[PDB]
Amino acid sequence: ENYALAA
Amino acid sequence: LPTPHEIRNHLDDYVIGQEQAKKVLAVAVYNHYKRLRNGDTSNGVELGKSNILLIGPTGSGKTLLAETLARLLDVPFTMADATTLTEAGYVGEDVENIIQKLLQKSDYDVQKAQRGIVYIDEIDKISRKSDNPSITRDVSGEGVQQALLKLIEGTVAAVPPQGGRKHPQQEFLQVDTSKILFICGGAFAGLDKVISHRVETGSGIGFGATVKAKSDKASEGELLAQVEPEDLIKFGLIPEFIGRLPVVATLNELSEEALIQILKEPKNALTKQYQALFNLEGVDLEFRDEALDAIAKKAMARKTGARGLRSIVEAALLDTMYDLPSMEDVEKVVIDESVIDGQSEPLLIYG
Amino acid sequence: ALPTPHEIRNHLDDYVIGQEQAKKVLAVAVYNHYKRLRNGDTSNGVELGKSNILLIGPTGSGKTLLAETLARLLDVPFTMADATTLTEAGYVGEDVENIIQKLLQKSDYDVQKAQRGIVYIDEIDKISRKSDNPSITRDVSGEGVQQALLKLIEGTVAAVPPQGGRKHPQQEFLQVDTSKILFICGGAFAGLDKVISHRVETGSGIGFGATVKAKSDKASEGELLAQVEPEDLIKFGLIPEFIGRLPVVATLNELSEEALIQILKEPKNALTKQYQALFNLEGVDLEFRDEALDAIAKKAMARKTGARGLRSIVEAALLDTMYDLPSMEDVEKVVIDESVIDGQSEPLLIYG
Amino acid sequence: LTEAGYVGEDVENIIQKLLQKSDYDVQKAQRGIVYIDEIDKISRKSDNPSITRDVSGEGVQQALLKLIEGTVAAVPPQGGRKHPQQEFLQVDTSKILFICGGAFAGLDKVI
Amino acid sequence: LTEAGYVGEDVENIIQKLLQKSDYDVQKAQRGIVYIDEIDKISRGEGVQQALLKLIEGTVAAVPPQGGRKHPQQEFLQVDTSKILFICGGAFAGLDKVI
Amino acid sequence: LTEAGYVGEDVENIIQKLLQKSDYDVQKAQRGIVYIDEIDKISRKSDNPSITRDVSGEGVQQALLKLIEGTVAAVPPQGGRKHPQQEFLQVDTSKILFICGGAFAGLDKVI
Amino acid sequence: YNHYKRLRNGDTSNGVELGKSNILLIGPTGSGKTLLAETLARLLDVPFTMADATT
Ligand SMILES: Nc1ncnc2c1ncn2[C@@H]1O[C@H](COP(=O)(O)OP(=O)(O)OP(O)(O)=S)[C@@H](O)[C@H]1O
Ligand SMILES: Nc1ncnc2c1ncn2[C@@H]1O[C@H](COP(=O)(O)OP(=O)(O)OP(O)(O)=S)[C@@H](O)[C@H]1O
Ligand SMILES: Nc1ncnc2c1ncn2[C@@H]1O[C@H](COP(=O)(O)OP(=O)(O)OP(O)(O)=S)[C@@H](O)[C@H]1O
Ligand SMILES: [Mg+2]
Ligand SMILES: [Mg+2]
Ligand SMILES: [Mg+2]
Ligand SMILES: [Mg+2]
Repeated sequence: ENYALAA
Repeated sequence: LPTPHEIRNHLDDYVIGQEQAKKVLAVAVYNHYKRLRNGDTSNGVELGKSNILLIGPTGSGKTLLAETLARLLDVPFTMADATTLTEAGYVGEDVENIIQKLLQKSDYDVQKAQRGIVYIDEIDKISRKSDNPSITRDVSGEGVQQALLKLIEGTVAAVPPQGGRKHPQQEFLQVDTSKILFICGGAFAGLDKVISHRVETGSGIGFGATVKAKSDKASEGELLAQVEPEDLIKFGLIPEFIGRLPVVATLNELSEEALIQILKEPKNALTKQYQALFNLEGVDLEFRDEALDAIAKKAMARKTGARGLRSIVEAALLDTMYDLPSMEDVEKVVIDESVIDGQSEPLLIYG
Repeated sequence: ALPTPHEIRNHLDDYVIGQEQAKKVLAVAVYNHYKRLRNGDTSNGVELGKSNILLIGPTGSGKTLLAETLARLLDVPFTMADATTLTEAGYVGEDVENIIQKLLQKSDYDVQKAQRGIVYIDEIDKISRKSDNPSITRDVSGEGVQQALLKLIEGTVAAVPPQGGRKHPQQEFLQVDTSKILFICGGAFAGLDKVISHRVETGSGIGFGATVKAKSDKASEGELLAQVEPEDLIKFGLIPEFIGRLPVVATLNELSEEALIQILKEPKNALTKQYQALFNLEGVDLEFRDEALDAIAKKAMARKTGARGLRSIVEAALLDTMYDLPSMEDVEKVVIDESVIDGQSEPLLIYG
Repeated sequence: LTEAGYVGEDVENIIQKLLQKSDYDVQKAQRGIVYIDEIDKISRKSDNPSITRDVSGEGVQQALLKLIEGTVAAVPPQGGRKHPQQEFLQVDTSKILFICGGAFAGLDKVI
Repeated sequence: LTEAGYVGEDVENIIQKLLQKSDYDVQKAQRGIVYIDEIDKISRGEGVQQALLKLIEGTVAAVPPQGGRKHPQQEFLQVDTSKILFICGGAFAGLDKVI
Repeated sequence: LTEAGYVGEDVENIIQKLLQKSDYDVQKAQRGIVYIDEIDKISRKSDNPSITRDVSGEGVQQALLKLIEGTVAAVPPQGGRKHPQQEFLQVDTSKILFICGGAFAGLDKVI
Repeated sequence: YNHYKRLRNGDTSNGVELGKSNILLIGPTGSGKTLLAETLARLLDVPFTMADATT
């Protein structure tokens, strides 16, 4: 349950 | 079903000083609904989709017109924000969520959702920008515009079936966006500069030449009507995006007459708020007619819209509010025109 | 009963010195905020809208200190946030909504209690653009934060994880409104005085008619900032949309020499008291003469770092004494004269 | 170090390093000493384009302000990168001492 | 596209826009029509023209398939621009005097 | 192509295109050939010394030197730019052949 | 050679910490700078890496 990508 | 006169009448009850914009919104909304009823329209010609684009300065009724419209109409209405939106697969948000929220408002009635409205505020914030070396990637921008564009052009959208549990049975009901109405708004700050260059050729130098002063600068008020798609593209929008929004409702800056009405005519007007504030404090507040005119002149100068009014009133009553609780036996407070300018301080009845 | 603004200002006066206008604004807002909190039902057809505050002042004026003092006296939840850490949605830095989460913690996750809360966003001038122009690149740590804060200030529903995002996939995120939350955005706008001068100090040419002040008659930042208007802020880098949400603009004056002398001794946690306590636990008594305090104020004013300058002047004067004082024995009192600040003399010592 | 939201290391990472020394004992780290070397490498370029952002030099100074003065800073346990939807260890830098250093080049000319 | 920064991504985006309309069909997309506007403005942006002509001459472009959070390099669809017809438009006001 | 640190473009993109032609088979790319066009544009023609910076010209030649000579090159997976991300595969250009072609204008006058 | 000597006395039982002295090679083109490094890597047991400062 990893988090979404962040720029 | 609703008539434009009815729409404008309901809007006028809550909005002040946007006669032309209200007309455009009413006409566009009515025509859009008439288009949905007569899908075939007994003709080979297909009517262009009328999606409104609201352009106006701060504190002019953009975010208010949308809310008032929702109150009147019965169809679903969702108020999104472009700032939250981001490119797909990022932490911020997704564009598909808009339809999801729309269905929740419509009780998951796909038939009703396809007939709903959608208001996107702060659309100017997703304007295209030049690449930054330090930033990893520019997600809140062009990418979001393309997602909204594919949503506006008309495409099926998959919505989970109420999110019953981890596994929702993968129903992924399809929602069509071809019949949905979009109202994209935002104060395109800096657009007046782009428009000015395009339509202003400067001034001459001779005797016969017409010299133009700063008062003739032709600022955003009366300068946003001349806007063309080329100016928006320079601001950062996509050309195809503009073509999807033919209707361009422009909101002019609020005049002193409109501001004075806002001070007293609304049910939750600024003057009524302070009166209630004083009333629960055992005091009665009275605003003179001259004072309201002075407040509007100061607020207009600030170029902050109707929100400026609170700044002027707060400053005038700052000292009074600070020492009114300590003062005893005071039943009424009167604000004269001088109080707004600061030369005098507000008469207090000690009866 | 309800605390009146006079009572609130007195508690602020104990720790703050000289900021009368700013103290009034905060006192009035807190009183109005409590009035709204009590009259939550509002049995009338009127919605009492909030007025956000914007604190502007030089360094060492008392902005952050005012917020800290306020927290001590605030029954409702109060949190202090830094705008530097915030970033626009979708970026590595942070999410603006985190402030509300920080606020809920203060209220033990009582949404109804948090909604009626106060927030102080410090360093608000550091999320500003460089010019009036919209932008040239994505200003994540800048206008992007301002664009994100608009909805937070005006009023909206923000999502918040109650305990942990990883405990459950959705975790039934809490929805908390902000239409009633009060915001106090405080920043030390640097270069704003220059902007106002260009708009106010006209006729700055070269001829006879032109006025040249030679940095003597020139109005200081404290006097100039008093004439601040939103248009000046737009040029500094703020968004028009962001100022309208902050109608109340309270300004803090530059600290004069007399105010600095008061700061040294009168406040509860005054600088002199701190050094006296440091020596007191060491077995020594520290005495400051009145002449010394006047000298320290003049030196600190030159630094143009606010009241923080005082610490530099005092620490430098007591550096030699603090270094060799523990080695010394039988020393019970230390006296600082006016000459000690200049450096010509050595602080007098008492043995016994 | 760099300003928040950019690819470079954040300013809160300093506290993370401090936690390593204290076996992740926040109470023990809040009373620590910190030495920030090469503090002269973060300086405003006076003669530079107005419309730009000095994330490396000015942003770092802006970010360190609340840290030096004292604030409840968010500290990722590992500290590699900051993620908004991530658990953070709140640390207070009001008692931490900072000793900045750096060979200022060209200061003698300014003086 | 006159910015002249990461032109490869910007020109590639054009192809990506076509695929969305093409329903992510490489065969149908390769038959598409591309219209470029205001081609006169870039003239004086030599780098912009150089990037464009490579796209006009024909090249293979990598477009992410059906969006997605993260996808491997190989998964990217390979479309050829040699088979795509490109139309360049624009008004050349000064050109009349030149003739 | 631009000097590293500038937003225009980087010199590693070349190898990226080469990988695409080899189906991302590194061992098959190292044995490849690369044609670099418009090399004369990089030449300092109207140099006007670059005390501020030289990005489109001398800054590109300096970068290519090791690429041509042969060194491991960090290549992003696909259509990405360099960043702290560690999702980079190393490619060796020691055996790659380079054919730099340019329509040098005014060289005849120099000769 | 000195690098190897410092590695042998990992413990360094003395009140002395040996500090490294870095090298700066200056020379014209086609002189042997890069070549010297490559040759060194052939006979270097300790990890040797080559970096390009332009990137
Ligand atoms: N025409 C109007 N009639 C009545 N109240 C108005 C009008 N225009 C502005 N107001 C007042 O201003 C408030 C905000 O108006 P908005 O329509 O939100 O302005 P805005 O265009 O949304 O500003 P932003 O920040 O650019 S979204 C309303 O709640 C009213 O109190
Ligand atoms: N009016 C004041 N009364 C008492 N102490 C003060 C006053 N102004 C400054 N100080 C002292 O200066 C310290 C810092 O004051 P702050 O208000 O935090 O400065 P500032 O306004 O935050 O400037 P910043 O944070 O760089 S924007 C306080 O902790 C006090 O010790
Ligand atoms: N002293 C030398 N002995 C043997 N071969 C040499 C010598 N100097 C140069 N060479 C040859 O020249 C080639 C390049 O030498 P390098 O040392 O790489 O040049 P350089 O010192 O790197 O100059 P740069 O890197 O272009 S500034 C080598 O591969 C050898 O073939
Ligand atoms: Mg709005
Ligand atoms: Mg502060
Ligand atoms: Mg060629
Ligand atoms: Mg070499």
